[PDB]
Amino acid sequence: EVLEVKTGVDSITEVECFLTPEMGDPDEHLRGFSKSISISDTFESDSPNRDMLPCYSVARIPLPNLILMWEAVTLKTEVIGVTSLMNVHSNGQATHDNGAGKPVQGTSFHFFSVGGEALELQGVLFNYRTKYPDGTIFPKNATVQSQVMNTEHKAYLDKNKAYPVECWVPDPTRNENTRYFGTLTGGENVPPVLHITNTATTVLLDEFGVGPLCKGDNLYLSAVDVCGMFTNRSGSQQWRGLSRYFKVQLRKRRVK
Amino acid sequence: VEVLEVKTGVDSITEVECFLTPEMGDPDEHLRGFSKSISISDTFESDSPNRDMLPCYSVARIPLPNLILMWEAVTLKTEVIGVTSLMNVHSNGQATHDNGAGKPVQGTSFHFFSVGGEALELQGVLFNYRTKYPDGTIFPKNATVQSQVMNTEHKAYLDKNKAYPVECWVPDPTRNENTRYFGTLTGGENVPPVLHITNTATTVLLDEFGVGPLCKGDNLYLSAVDVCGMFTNRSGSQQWRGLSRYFKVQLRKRRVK
Amino acid sequence: VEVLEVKTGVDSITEVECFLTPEMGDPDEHLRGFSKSISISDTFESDSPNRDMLPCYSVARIPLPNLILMWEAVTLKTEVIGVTSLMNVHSNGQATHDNGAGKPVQGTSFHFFSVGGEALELQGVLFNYRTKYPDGTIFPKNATVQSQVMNTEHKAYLDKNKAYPVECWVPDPTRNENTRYFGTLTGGENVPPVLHITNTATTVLLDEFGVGPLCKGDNLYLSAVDVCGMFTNRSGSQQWRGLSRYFKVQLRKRRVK
Amino acid sequence: VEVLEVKTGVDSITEVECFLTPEMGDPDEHLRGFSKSISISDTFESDSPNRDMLPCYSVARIPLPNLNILMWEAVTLKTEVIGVTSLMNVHSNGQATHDNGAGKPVQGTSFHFFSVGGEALELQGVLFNYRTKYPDGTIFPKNATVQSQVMNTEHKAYLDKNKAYPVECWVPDPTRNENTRYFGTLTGGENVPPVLHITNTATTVLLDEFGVGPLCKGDNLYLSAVDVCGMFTNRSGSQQWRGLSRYFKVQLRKRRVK
Amino acid sequence: EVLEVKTGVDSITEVECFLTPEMGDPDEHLRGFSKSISISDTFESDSPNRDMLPCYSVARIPLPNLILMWEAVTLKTEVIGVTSLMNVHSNGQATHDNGAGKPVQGTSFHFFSVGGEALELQGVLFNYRTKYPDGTIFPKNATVQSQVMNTEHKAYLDKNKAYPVECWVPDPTRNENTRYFGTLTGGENVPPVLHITNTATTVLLDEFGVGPLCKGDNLYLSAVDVCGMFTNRSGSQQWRGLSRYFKVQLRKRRVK
Ligand SMILES: CC(=O)N[C@H]1[C@H](O[C@@H]2[C@H](O[C@]3(C(=O)O)C[C@H](O)[C@@H](NC(C)=O)[C@H]([C@H](O)[C@H](O)CO)O3)[C@@H](O)[C@H](O[C@H]3[C@H](O)[C@@H](O)[C@H](O)O[C@@H]3CO)O[C@@H]2CO)O[C@H](CO)[C@H](O)[C@@H]1O
Ligand SMILES: CC(=O)N[C@H]1[C@H](O[C@@H]2[C@H](O[C@]3(C(=O)O)C[C@H](O)[C@@H](NC(C)=O)[C@H]([C@H](O)[C@H](O)CO)O3)[C@@H](O)[C@H](O[C@H]3[C@H](O)[C@@H](O)[C@H](O)O[C@@H]3CO)O[C@@H]2CO)O[C@H](CO)[C@H](O)[C@@H]1O
Ligand SMILES: CC(=O)N[C@H]1[C@H](O[C@@H]2[C@H](O[C@]3(C(=O)O)C[C@H](O)[C@@H](NC(C)=O)[C@H]([C@H](O)[C@H](O)CO)O3)[C@@H](O)[C@H](O[C@H]3[C@H](O)[C@@H](O)[C@H](O)O[C@@H]3CO)O[C@@H]2CO)O[C@H](CO)[C@H](O)[C@@H]1O
Ligand SMILES: [K+]
Ligand SMILES: [K+]
Repeated sequence: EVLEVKTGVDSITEVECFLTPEMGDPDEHLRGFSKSISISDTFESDSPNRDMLPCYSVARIPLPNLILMWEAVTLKTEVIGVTSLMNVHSNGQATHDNGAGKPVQGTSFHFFSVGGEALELQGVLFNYRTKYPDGTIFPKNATVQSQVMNTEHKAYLDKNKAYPVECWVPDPTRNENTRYFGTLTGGENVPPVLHITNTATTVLLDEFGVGPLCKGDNLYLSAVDVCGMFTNRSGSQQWRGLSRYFKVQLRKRRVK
Repeated sequence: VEVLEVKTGVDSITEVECFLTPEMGDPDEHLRGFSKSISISDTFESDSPNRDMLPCYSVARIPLPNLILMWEAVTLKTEVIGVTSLMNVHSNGQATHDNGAGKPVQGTSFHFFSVGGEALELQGVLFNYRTKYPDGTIFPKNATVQSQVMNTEHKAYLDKNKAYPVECWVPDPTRNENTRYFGTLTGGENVPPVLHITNTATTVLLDEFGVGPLCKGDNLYLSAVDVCGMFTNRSGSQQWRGLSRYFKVQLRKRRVK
Repeated sequence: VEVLEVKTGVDSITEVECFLTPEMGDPDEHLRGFSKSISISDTFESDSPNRDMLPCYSVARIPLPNLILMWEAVTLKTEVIGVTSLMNVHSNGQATHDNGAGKPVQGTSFHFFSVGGEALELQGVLFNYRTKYPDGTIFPKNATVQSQVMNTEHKAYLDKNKAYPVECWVPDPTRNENTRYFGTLTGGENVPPVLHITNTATTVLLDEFGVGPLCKGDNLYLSAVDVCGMFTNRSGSQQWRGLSRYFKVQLRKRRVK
Repeated sequence: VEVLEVKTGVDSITEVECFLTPEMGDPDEHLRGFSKSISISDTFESDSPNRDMLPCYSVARIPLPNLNILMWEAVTLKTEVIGVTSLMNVHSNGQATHDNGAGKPVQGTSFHFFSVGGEALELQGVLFNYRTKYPDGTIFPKNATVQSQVMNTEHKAYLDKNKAYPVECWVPDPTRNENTRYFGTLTGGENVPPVLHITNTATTVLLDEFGVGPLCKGDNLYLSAVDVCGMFTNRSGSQQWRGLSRYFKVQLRKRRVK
Repeated sequence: EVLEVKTGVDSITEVECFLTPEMGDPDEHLRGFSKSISISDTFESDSPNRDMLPCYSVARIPLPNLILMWEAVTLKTEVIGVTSLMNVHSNGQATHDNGAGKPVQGTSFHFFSVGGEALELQGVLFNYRTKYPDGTIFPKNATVQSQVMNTEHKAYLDKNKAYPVECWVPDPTRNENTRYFGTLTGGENVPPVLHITNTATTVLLDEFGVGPLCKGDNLYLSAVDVCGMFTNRSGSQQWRGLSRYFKVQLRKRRVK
């Protein structure tokens, strides 16, 4: 039972923050990057290393202590540091003799969500015989059915650099108290197209005029921004990610 | 059917929520969601695809609470489930270049869904009328050369799962008054998958007179195809890859004469 | 014609529903919907395409119930039929790479459709004015070098099937006041077909005064081209591939003076 | 000009309908609508294009019915590229895309542009290379300096002559052109696919934010266009710009001014 | 406190100008171009020369002297000289035997902002061990966190030919008194798509009907228009940039 919005200057608040990407971080110098990608010798023997697997990012932001609950109404968001992908001089692979370095490009996933509780995930596997590595949280008791839909694979995005992007998507059968948005663009030569502006707002209210309601006075923000792959001079390839800005406006709502 | 007023009251609305799994061919016990690798006939007349090489339409007939009243489908939420699985570029695929990652799934895609109060109605069109379609599939019969453009003999109902090959059949635009259907074919061998997910998008199913699909016999028919492209193995062989599709439909009771 | 009021009543509306088959050249009895394989001339002056290598505009003149009143075309639903046929990549096609699937139909496409109350009016434009067009086609006559940009002598009516080559003719934008036309040329050898289907989309045919095409002599004219791209067989030779188009047009009776 | 009321009555409106042919270079008597094959200089400083290799802006000055204070005001535009299907000729001395394949279609860099004004389009010069030597018979930025590569305000002109103003040297001057409406798109890159739409159902409104269209001085309407569709590649691999004509239909009304 | 707009003939003014691009200008003939791009031998040794680094452009425009403040209400903007990119004959690299020169293409960044004070920047680095050259203003005290987000890297776009595009982006946590817009399109074969028209206006008012308010009677305009790279006959590549036109309409606003 959602009742009226509380008004007055005291009745609104704002959360502003950035979520850093979690791409694998193969050493102390390579934050924002994965380990170079290797290919298994057989389909059955797919065994990716942990630092080769991008993961979902999540932040739980505490809100002013308040029945009233904070209701998330609007979102401004964007990728931070888009211009960094213009570095084409840092030991990349030349496009042709005497040319500049190939820029970051190829398969991308750009995703963000705002909820009054953890994002709910459903597991789907490209290859059910993939061995996922220690330190990740992955679909357990995988069967061949996991390659299309196995409803045993349910989880909460409740830990950082744990949930690999390739294993998990938002569960469309749940997430009633979250709003999520994502685009996968696959293909080795796909160009990054990244828009920035401080003039665009997303409205988080549902068709009944109600936004995510924050349980325990916590706001859940989640993101993935795999921008593509950086190709080294040797030809080896690493995922490259960027941080995402969130600004969320909230208001006090009475509930029964 | 004269369509009359909508019922109101708590008893008068219901919701259907489910997923349709893809039917890409499943050539062995480990390859659900994939087809057999594609081979090419030496002539048009010798084209004889194996069944497990042919993606088919998916369909589910969903029973509704028993009810003259009929359930009317009013809105749809839908999306492709598992889009991020296509980021697996390390599972014995074909390197894009020396020391590179594996080619991701790409190329010819067909993304399609329908919601109706009866089975989707189909019209057959053949790329090559001399293609010999395999046992266990339901395909256009008595094909002639006119079947390559339009033969009105090829009518059917999407009334069985794992049966109707995608490449032979399309929604019949001369029929389907009681269904709403939506699809996109993006052809070309290097086409990138572009797959959007969100829980904030709704499609309204009402027609221009405010009437949605009316569920004959209290059954709702959901249909889908989501061929996302092809996976390329190290050897260079290629297999179709598909994903499941989520459907959430809202229905209301409607009186008819 | 001064346009006056619309007639009302059950008897005042009618519908046309049909399909137009493509006319790609049909080089033999097995290849309806295809052109002859494409060959290239040695020089501009020796360009000499055979008839079965030239796609042509499709047209149907549909008689309407005999009626001063005139039938007025108000709305259109239209759709390319057989889009999924283009997923046959196993039928004598050139492999994309060693051990890969066959190439899908792709490259240059023209998708076009028109609805009118008289024949579509055409203007001739030639890529190369010295092209010798074949017997059995209707093509710009007395061509000059000016015909490569605009020669106002080249006027015609789309009044016959398998006759007017797509490459020679376009809708005349200086005329066609009693027709609504819509077309897209997408050029390039690797262009991917993007073909959308749905039964939920309507095009309104009314002009800015609220008047649709008015059907002279109680005839409705539908025209189409759907060259989807080229099919490449295993030898590398290429052929245009086209598909049928569905039309459904709603009409009403309009009084004129 | 204080703009006052619009005149009404059967006599108060008129239409202009015409087409502008492209001016691509026309290297011989058989190649109207094409440029000369494109060649490339051996050094940056020695860039020296032939006249017949340079596409130019097209312009028409259209006399309107005599008014005299009343002026013709341009209110709406329908426009269309004429002959889009000609680009389906892939059998006329083209380079085959692969062994036994069809000819490569026209593709690559394009510029599609049109304007409607009550006076000549005003141009600003910008040079890719200020040391480019532009040929006799063209009108081009004079006294070019290195600043001409980004913005040299000396390079002002009117589009007042055909086969004269090379497309690559000139753009509409956004600091002027208040009595003109202009629209254009450059799509660059050697494999760019032409995407050419045609319909007789699309109208562009020419009124500004105050409800005032271009006012035609001396009762003349100015139409300008460029439609470089891409390049045609012949059997030898050499490449020529290909252009097409553009249709204009403009509706005008009588407006009183003080 | 923002109060009423002033009316009357004299209560409005316009600013019209162009900002020239700053791509690096490696010699006296190459305004609008960068130095040819070279690639470091190792990731760690990335050290771009100054004239190889495009920078943000900025102009501070004095307004009629005026509490009342000038409020920016509308913008028209356009890239100037788009057709110059049709020069495919000036010692470029033929796309194939006997073919024309490859046009300007590949990675682009088109960006513009209008503010009543300097654009505020946040630093993000592709490679934190990049040695940025003397004469540029770059993120100082870089750590591996600077590859994703280091909140120490704050600056104002207060100088021309100084702030490298690849190091800096607008700071979404600040910039309340500016409206900014940008698009990064990455990839070496990306085609430039450049539209021009004098019929398009952007409204600069925020959700409360308030545009940027010009402190000290100064209007701040900023831009980047890296259109892509030109490829020379040898294969060497140089960034190519173009000027940007700005027209801004302002009105007088009373504030307390
Ligand atoms: C070419 C090669 O050996 N590749 C190994 C890789 O080895 C590391 C490094 O290679 C590169 C690469 O993959 O090309 C160099 C590149 O600049 C790096 N890029 C970035 C953005 O950091 C990447 C990257 O760090 C990794 O791919 C991340 O996974 O690495 C080699 O040049 C380096 O060679 C050293 C020799 O090992 C050493 O004996 C000799 O004395 O000195 C050279 C130079 O220091 O070794 C690096 C490994 O420590 O390593 C990855 C996974 O770790 C794979 O094994 C590649 O196959
Ligand atoms: C290269 C080849 O022989 N291809 C056959 C295919 O043979 C199977 C397998 O090949 C692959 C492939 O096509 O590259 C390996 C790949 O990882 C698999 N991918 C996935 C996602 O499962 C595919 C896939 O399973 C099939 O293409 C689905 O149709 O298969 C071969 O490497 C394997 O080789 C065996 C030899 O034949 C055998 O002599 C030797 O003793 O052992 C090796 C290793 O097992 O055989 C596989 C099964 O036959 O088979 C398909 C059947 O449609 C086609 O004939 C391909 O042309
Ligand atoms: C091929 C080469 O040496 N490249 C050097 C570059 O040398 C300069 C110039 O090369 C070019 C180039 O291809 O990079 C020619 C090109 O047309 C120029 N393009 C433009 C748009 O100006 C570019 C450009 O100016 C620079 O790349 C900017 O960074 O330069 C050479 O042709 C030229 O060679 C001279 C010899 O030095 C001289 O011994 C010989 O007798 O005469 C020739 C011709 O004058 O030298 C130019 C350097 O002054 O220089 C850049 C560094 O700026 C890099 O080192 C490239 O790798
Ligand atoms: K006319
Ligand atoms: K001005």
